[PDB]
Amino acid sequence: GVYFNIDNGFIEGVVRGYRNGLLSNNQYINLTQCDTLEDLKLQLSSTDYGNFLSSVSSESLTTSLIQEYASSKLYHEFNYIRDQSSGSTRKFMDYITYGYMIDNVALMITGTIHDRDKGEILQRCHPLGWFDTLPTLSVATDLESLYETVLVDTPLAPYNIEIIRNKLYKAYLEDFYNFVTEEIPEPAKECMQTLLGFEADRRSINIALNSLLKSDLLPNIGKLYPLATFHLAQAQDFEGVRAALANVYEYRGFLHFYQLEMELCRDAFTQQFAISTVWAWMKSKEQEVRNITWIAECIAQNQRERINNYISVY
Amino acid sequence: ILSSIWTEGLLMCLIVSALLLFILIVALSWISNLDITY
Amino acid sequence: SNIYAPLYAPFFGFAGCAAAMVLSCLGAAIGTAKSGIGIAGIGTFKPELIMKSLIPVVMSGILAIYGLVVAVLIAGNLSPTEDYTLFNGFMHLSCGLCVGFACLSSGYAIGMVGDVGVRKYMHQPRLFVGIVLILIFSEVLGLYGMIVALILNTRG
Amino acid sequence: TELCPVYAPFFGAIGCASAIIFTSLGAAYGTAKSGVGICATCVLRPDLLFKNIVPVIMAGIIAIYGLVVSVLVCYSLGQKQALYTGFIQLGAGLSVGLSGLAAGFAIGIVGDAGVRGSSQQPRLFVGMILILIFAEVLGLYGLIVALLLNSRATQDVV
Amino acid sequence: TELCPVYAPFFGAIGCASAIIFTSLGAAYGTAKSGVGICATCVLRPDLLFKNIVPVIMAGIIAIYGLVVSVLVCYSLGQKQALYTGFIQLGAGLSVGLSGLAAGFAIGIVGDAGVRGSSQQPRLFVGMILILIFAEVLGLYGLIVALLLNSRATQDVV
Amino acid sequence: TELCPVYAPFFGAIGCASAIIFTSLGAAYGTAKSGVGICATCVLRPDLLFKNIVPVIMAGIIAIYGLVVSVLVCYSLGQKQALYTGFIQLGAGLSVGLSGLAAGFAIGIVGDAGVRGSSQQPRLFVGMILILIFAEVLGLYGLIVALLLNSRATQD
Amino acid sequence: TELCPVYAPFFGAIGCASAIIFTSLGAAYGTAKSGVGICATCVLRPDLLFKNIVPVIMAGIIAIYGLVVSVLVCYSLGQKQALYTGFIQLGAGLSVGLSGLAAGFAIGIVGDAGVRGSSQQPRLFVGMILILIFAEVLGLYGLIVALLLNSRATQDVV
Amino acid sequence: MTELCPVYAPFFGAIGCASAIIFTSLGAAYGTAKSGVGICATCVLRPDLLFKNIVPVIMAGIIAIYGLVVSVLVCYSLGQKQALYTGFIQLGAGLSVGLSGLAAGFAIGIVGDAGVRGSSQQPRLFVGMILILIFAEVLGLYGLIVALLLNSRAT
Amino acid sequence: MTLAALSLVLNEKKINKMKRGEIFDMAFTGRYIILLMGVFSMYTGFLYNDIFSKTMTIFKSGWKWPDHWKKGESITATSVGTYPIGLDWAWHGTENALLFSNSYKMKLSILMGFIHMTYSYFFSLANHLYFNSMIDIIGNFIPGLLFMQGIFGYLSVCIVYKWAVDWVKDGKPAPGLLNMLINMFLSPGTIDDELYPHQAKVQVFLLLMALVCIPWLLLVKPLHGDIMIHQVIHTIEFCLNCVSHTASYLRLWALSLAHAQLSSVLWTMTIQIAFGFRGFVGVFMTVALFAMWFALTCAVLVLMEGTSAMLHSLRLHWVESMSKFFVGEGLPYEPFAFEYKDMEVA
Amino acid sequence: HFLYYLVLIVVIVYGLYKLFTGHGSDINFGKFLLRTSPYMWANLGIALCVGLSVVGAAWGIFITGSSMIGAGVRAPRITTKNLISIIFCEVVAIYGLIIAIVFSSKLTVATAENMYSKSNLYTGYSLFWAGITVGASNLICGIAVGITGATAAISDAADSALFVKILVIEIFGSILGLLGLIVGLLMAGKASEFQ
Amino acid sequence: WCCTVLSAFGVVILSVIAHLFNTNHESFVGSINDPEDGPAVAHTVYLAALVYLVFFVFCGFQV
Repeated sequence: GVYFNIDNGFIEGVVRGYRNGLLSNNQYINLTQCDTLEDLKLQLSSTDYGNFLSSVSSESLTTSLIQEYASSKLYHEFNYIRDQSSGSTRKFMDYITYGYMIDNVALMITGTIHDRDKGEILQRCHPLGWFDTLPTLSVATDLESLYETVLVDTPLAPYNIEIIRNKLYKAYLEDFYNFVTEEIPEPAKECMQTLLGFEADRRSINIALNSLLKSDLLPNIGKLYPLATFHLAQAQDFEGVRAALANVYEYRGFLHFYQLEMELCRDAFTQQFAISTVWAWMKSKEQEVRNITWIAECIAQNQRERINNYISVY
Repeated sequence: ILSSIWTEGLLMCLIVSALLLFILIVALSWISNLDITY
Repeated sequence: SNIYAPLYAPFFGFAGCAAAMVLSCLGAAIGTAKSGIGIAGIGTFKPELIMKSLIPVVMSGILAIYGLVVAVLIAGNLSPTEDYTLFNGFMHLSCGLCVGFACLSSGYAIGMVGDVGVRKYMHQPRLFVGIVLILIFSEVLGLYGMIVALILNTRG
Repeated sequence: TELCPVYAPFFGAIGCASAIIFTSLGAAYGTAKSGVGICATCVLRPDLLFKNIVPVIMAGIIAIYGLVVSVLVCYSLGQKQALYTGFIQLGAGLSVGLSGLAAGFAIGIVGDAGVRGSSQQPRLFVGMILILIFAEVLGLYGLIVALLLNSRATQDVV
Repeated sequence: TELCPVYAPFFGAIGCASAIIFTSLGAAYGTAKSGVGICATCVLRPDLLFKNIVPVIMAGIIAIYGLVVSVLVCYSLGQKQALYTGFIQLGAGLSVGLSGLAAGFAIGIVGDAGVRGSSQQPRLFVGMILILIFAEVLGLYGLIVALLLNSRATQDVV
Repeated sequence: TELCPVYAPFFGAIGCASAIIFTSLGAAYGTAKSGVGICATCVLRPDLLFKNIVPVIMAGIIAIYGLVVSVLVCYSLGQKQALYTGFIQLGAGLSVGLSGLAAGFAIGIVGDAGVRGSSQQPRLFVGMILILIFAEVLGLYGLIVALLLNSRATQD
Repeated sequence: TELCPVYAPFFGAIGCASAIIFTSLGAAYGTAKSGVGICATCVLRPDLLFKNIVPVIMAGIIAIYGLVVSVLVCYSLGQKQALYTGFIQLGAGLSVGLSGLAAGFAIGIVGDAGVRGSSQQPRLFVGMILILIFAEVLGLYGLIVALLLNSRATQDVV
Repeated sequence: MTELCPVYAPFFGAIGCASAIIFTSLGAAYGTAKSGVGICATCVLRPDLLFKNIVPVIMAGIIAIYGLVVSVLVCYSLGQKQALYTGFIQLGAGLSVGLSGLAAGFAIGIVGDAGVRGSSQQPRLFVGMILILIFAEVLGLYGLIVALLLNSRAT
Repeated sequence: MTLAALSLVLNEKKINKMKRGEIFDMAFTGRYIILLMGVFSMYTGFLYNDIFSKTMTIFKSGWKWPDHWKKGESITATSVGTYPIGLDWAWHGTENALLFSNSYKMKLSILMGFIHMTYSYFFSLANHLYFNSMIDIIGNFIPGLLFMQGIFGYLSVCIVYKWAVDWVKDGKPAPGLLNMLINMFLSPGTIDDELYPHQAKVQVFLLLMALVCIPWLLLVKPLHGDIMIHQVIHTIEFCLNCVSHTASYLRLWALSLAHAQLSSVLWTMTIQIAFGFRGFVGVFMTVALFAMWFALTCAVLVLMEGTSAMLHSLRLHWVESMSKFFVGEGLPYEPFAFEYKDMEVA
Repeated sequence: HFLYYLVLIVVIVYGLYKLFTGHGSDINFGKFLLRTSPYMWANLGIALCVGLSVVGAAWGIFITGSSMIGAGVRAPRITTKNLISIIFCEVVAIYGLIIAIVFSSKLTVATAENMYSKSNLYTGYSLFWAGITVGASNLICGIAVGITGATAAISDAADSALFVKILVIEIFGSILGLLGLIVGLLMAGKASEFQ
Repeated sequence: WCCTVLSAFGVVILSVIAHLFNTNHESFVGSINDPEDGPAVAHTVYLAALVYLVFFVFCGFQV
């Protein structure tokens, strides 16, 4: 790891400085005792968020507003790191956003197939995956038409609505699996094969869990590709997938997906000359912008029973 | 006499011009990295 | 004078204490730096375990002292004013290759053990005697190269 | 002379150095791969003090195959020796080092990938060490040749 | 002399060493490659042991193919040997070496794949061993030309 | 002498060894890439295993293409051979080896596709086998210029 | 003499060997690449089984382009060659080989794409082989200069 | 000519003069190119820091000036009939400011690119930037000191 | 640099309110740290015998060149005296002008760095005696004072002793300090050639005292838990940094050589080309290559070269002086006050 | 990558060409080491002493400097507290500078006779390999202190839990550099000047 | 302003150079690479001194 700090030294030093802004398990105990959104704003400014709500009023402080200012503060940091990267890392951070724009073309089709507005639907769309053709999504509702018309110029071009979603997403995750084993060096090889495999795991389990052929729409890059793909392909009931998921020692008893993700993410920061840190920060800060939102929904309406479901390993 | 074509002066001029070509080619590789990755 | 002691013979003796020092401190650096990568992902904040988590770096500094003793012991046989044969120039070159690549092997092996192993006998203090016994076999590759060096020093 | 030149201990010194460099590159490859593999998923069930050290102590048997031949070709070295002595202890250094390089190459790959599956069932210990001594006899085959070449570096050498 | 020079045992020593070095590197790619596959299987391995060790025991034979010729070349290795002898016993060691290396490349990549289907279907063993015999007679074709080069290495030398 | 130097059996020795080694490097890659596709497909059709050794058999017969010339160049090596008959003996060995090695690669790459495809149509077996024969007569093209070249060797 | 030395056959031997080796390598790439796409072609339409045989046999004439040259170079080899007929012997066959290597690269890389889309159009019986007849005469251009060199090889040597 | 002064003896001197300026200018180029891409990405939105953040390319240019001095100093000691003693001290001064000024110009490039992207998100890093930057600069000056000291032994 | 800071000091009242730019508040809040630089560097450039690239010929030289010589012969001057204030101007243009200046500057770097290391180090005794901590004096100061004074003080008093012994009328060989240092620790006896009588029986005594101190430094503080570790990482930090700091005062020599010598080439490539007996071409040449000299000189030497020198005089204070006496950190004063805060911060 | 296996065929062919034709004693590295000028080796050991020392010193500086500038974007106090990690990267270049000053003093002009004698070849080889020993040991210690001082920068983001242990392995890399210094001072300890 | 201060330095620096050539000073015309005939190279920078005095008094009217 003597060549990493050439192009990725300032990059990793600032990403490792962003994971100290991940507010810890003591930083939620004092943050779950507010009962008003103003008070939460008052003591969220002491963190490394650092008074990001200094421009909004206090009378009109919506629950969503905190969800989108904290995510805008996430996403400006992401494309702050992204436009400072070399050709082995600018691609890797683009391949992070390629799985986001699949969830954006999956939502633009299922929003434009029904009677809905472009502007209102566009607001919900995730802004890291955003190509210039994505605001259209209205030339045709046919799946075949979209590829030639609108997806031909995208970087989704080498890759019914959920059927073409998993058809894009499996070929994406296969192409993202054999990229991180080709051009990314040794301390992030074992990371971007295991962490990525986990993402293939909890998507392939959600295939059979949402289906209750299926062998072509399931990604095969993880630990369930050789053995559990055939057992999970012919599972028609919940007990068939419950018996098929017992073969893996790391997934037995789970059928708890994000808790296993965050525990697999806290070991990703244990390496310190790897580029798996920026994925661990992205999924950790995207975790703690839905932890803050889960707390602020229990504060906006008084739901004091189910607050302690936030999950922080860092 | 070492030899008549590969004399010791040609060799010591060709080693200090192969070492300087080695630390030229690796330095051009480093500069080339900017072009390849930006 | 001697056919057996030509004037280029200290080139292979200084190439010996060069290869005995640069290679040994290369392996020492790999072991210390690579296990210090594994130390830098831990939190103890207590006494008597700081002095326990520093085993791979005080075991890697012995690899540089293994190279130190050999390089200072075959540069004490080198002087411009006495008989220095080609034979012990070849033996001192082989002493430098033996210690240099054995301490390079020990440093690579204790760096690849000590980067994950320090994260195993910390916050799980029940397999400490297995990880250290791995590091003893992982160190003594260089002590093997030092023993065959010290035979070749007193043999030539 | 012609049979015993001045540069004749170059091949002997190279052979002696060669056994340690190659043998210890392979013993470090065996030790480095086995240790990481043994401790990747076995953080649970803390009753595994002496669970899998048998690839590590057998790459140390590899490295003492290099040390035995290295001391024994260091005894045959001398200022006035033949090219034949230097040649066949270069071959007796190359065979041990290269063969035990391959031996520790085999030990490393087997150990690193075969210790992950053990964590679920401790019945792998019967068949692991059976296929893990076939890799070690590759080094003992290297030492047999070296120790038998070394038995001819004095028989009628002039 | 001119038929038996002083560098004549250099080819023989490298040749004798090469058989052990090259054959072991094949037997180590046969052992390490096949070995990971056997270790990975655990639910049927203790039920169906002594039928997944046939790649690593066939690969091991390649090593003793190089040992039985490297001992056989080391008997004819001498100080005043002819250069023809050193030439065709470097040719013996290179033939048995790089063909045992080819036969270890075959058994290593053939054998690991076979275990994978052996865990899914027990009627793959007869289709695996038949391929893994053609991958081992390939090493024996190098042996029955190395021992034939060695049968005339001291026939009518001067 | 001049026409028959002492270093002339190096060429013949290299040729005898190269022919066996190069050809069985190609027969290794032929049984490698085919047999890795054979045992991965017989779990669905265990009755059609005996019609999937035909990529392996062809590779095993180019390995005796390499042996039947390497046993026949060994028959005329000699202490004192001419330099012409050392030159063509590597000529013959290289011709059967590097051509045979290519033949092996062709059988292996073509064979792997055929065995995997064979699970869908039993009529494909006659088409795939025919292409392989063409890619194995390349090995016999190397054997014709191995045997014919070898035959002249000892005319002067 | 200096015009007809003792190392003159080696260039000629390389020429004879090169024609067989380089052309076969080109042909093997022209056969393996062209027929690697059979599984896709016959899993949908098995009627196009008799179209993949054309780029295979067009490389088969590429292989006997080098087999004719190497058996005509072999008839002009001799112990007491001139040095001049060694260089033409090397040139004849160096060219047939490395140009049949380019013609086998071209045939095996356009017969792949010509059969990967042939299932969607039955009217490509001429347009594929019209590209093939230009890519296959790239080796015939090597042959008709390997036979003009071989006509000049032993014409006026002394 | 004679044994002390052969004809290939000013090859070392000529190569040394060339080496002193080509290797420092390659390192000063890499320093300028990575700092200039850090500046011309930094001051797109923060244009009032345009004179503080330019000190990596000034400091990388000082490596070029150091290289230039060695080339001029040893070209003053070149000559047709020069001894081979002074040939290798001109080649030692050549590649001792050479391969040290390229590594020092590289390290000004990486530290200066990290600094001018870092001293704009927080301006308190500007004092920490240059003190690291000076260290990566005087390594080229340490190369220059050896060259001056070694050129002081010509004739 | 005096005229660059003097202008600011002269009318500081009317710069006290101005636009206050980014590199103009930094150049104004240190207007006295720039004035006192250019006055100390005017005294130093008078001791270096240094106007812009040349020498001041204002005292009688102590080097007298001989009577008669031929045009183009090497000439060796004879010392007839010592120059009163500074370097002789007889060292200007000579072929070995670097073999004297480098040795003098490099020993000046050692002497002026050791004195700054011990004046700074004495502050530690100045505040282990104020805080009433007699344990830290006998446990840290005196074991570190004996070791520092012996290892490097012994070096520092031998520059001055070799400078105070005439090694050419005594008939004795002039020693080598660098050689003497490396055989105090490696084969402690066996002097190549001695420096003062009864040397080895004290040159190994210094080593014995330093070696006794290394156990003392570490053992005394815990024995009078956590302070055993805190002391054992303080002794090995103290021992291998005194051998690092004394070698890191050579930057003063390196940056002074890389300023004097570099300027001496910047004179030659612009001004000294433009001299010649030419009427119409020259009076344009030595004006254009003067504005190519003064602009370049201010740009390179006063700004870039000068900033480089002020960041090592900032580095000598941050790590070679404040290591020894500047223990710990404290919370700053920062009282609750009223400031006329800007509206621009929004 | 192909040119490595093309200049290895040439070395095999030219070796067996000299060896088979009885002239294998023409490729003699001894007469090469004995007809070659000692000022080559001595000043390609001085210039490659300070050369590879600076190359490792700068290699350490841009590793831990570009780490703690990135780590100082949020915690700016690290760059004036973890500047001890860039001291020992730069004392590497000081250790290659001291060797240069000491080595230079052994670099004097030799006479026409007494030029290729025993002591001149000795001190040529001695300053060559000692300048490589202290140049490449300082190259490795500069890389090592850089990659372990860069883990001191992203661990001083955490307050005080690890820096007291990290420093110990920071100065363990300094000790290796010093031990490399005192080997090159003993390799050329008995080497004399050119006489 | 830039040419005023540049000519104010110019007049002072150039004239004292003309006086250190007109008096045949040892640090300027004492080498073998010297500008020979010091009182002839002196008038080049007497005229160069007063042409900066022209730029000084010409640019001193716009102040």
